Amino acid sequence: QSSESTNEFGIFNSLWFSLGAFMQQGCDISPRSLSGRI
Amino acid sequence: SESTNEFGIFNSLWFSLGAFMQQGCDISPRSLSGRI
Repeated sequence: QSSESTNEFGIFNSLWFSLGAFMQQGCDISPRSLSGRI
Repeated sequence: SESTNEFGIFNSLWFSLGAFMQQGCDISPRSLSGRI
């Protein structure tokens, strides 16, 4: 499905983007949708 | 060119947001004046 594989943020990836944000490193993934960027 | 740049307004507000909070953004400018 292209609709539910559009983003790569899984629940395990979302824990990882939040971890690098708190430890002040840059993860390779970055939010794209507007409410995802909020 | 115009289609090569990924910078819309909705990307440009996001690049200046990640630059200010120092997290770093995935996109980066490629033109000379974009890097200024």
